[PDB]
Amino acid sequence: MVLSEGEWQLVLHVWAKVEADVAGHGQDIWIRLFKSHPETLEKFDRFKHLKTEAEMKASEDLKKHGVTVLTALGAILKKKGHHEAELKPLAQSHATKHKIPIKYLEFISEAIIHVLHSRHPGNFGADAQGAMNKALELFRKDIAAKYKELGYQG
Ligand code: HEM
Repeated sequence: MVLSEGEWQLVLHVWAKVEADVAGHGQDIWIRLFKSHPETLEKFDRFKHLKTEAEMKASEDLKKHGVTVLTALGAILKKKGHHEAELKPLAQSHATKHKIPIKYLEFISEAIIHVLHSRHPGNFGADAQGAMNKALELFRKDIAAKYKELGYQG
């Protein structure tokens, strides 16, 4: 797929608000994911033991990890499609070490969209959401392709 410059602009416009509080957005997203699709929490030997939302909120480790994830994703979005180098190390670890199915990347995509919709209604109307969804689909398609080359696909 290819986004237009206008679609990238909508994406990087909301993302700039997200970057006002990276750790707080990281928290909401992971907590949204873990509550909605609890099976995803099983992938983290680090976080598996967390029983409640209150425990998740209070985990300093989880908050650091959310900042690591959103900074990696932010660096990809700012490439505006030219993200091949960034994608390589991320595809290799998630396919080969962590073993994360494309399905789970769809689930977190959903969690990111939910959280931007709640926090940023003014900057996340239908068009901006359409553009963010396009950007994350692009991300998933390219990652899926890399999975396949690395011998995991799926
Ligand atoms: C927007 C999508 C994602 C991004 C950009 C991302 C990024 C990262 C980064 C940058 C790291 C640290 C370096 C590395 O191991 O590659 C990491 C580690 C990890 N990621 Fe992700 N990730 C994403 C989605 C997911 C999902 C959906 C799962 C599982 C449901 C997953 C599970 C893990 C695991 C298990 C680790 C290791 C955590 C640890 O013990 O430190 N990732 N991820």
